[PDB]
Amino acid sequence: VLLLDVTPLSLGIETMGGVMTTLIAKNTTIPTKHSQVFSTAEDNQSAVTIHVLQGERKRAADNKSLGQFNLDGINPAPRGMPQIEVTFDIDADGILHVSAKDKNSGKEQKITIKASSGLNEDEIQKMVRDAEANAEADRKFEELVQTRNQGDHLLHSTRKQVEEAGDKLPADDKTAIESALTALETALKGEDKAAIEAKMQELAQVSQKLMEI
Amino acid sequence: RPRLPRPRP
Repeated sequence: VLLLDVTPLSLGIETMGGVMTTLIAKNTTIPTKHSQVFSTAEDNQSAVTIHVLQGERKRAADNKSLGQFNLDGINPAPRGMPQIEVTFDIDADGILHVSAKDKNSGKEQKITIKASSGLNEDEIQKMVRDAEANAEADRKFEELVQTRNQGDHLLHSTRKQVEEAGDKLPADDKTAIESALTALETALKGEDKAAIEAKMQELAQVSQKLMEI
Repeated sequence: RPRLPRPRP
């Protein structure tokens, strides 16, 4: 064949830290269908937002918003435990169906996005050029968000370890941990990946007695 | 006077 229908830009959803996670890559032939399992960002999260995006940028805010919906009734559980299956199905007429189902509760929500939605030919060309020109910066943003999320994992696992340790953890150790947690918290608001990792390293240095407990 | 970039080539 010398011609066929494609979806012209990547389609995905916003994930933790303001990043776009792709479900359907740009130039995929249509009809097409793809599913991916997601989980919750925070402990005890009972609702999630499915924000549908079109584009090639790593920052969710830089892509074209197609629509959004909420999925609630998720049993409050530790972060990473819920299994939220997100499906993107584009039919032969370019109609996009997005659904999200929580595997444990069976709760499901969906949206239909018309084929005419999104960016036009000139905006598609500008999106491709802008993604290309900002490739290094978008990579750096993605690396920062991963570090910010890992930074949060170390902050989360340390705090769980401290509460479990209780009275057994000495005062000198606990005070050094509390201050190092604050320094990490502050660096996380910044955009310097190395500064975050350094505050993570400083925390781990004062948590040696905590890891033993 | 702030300066403006040219359109992406």
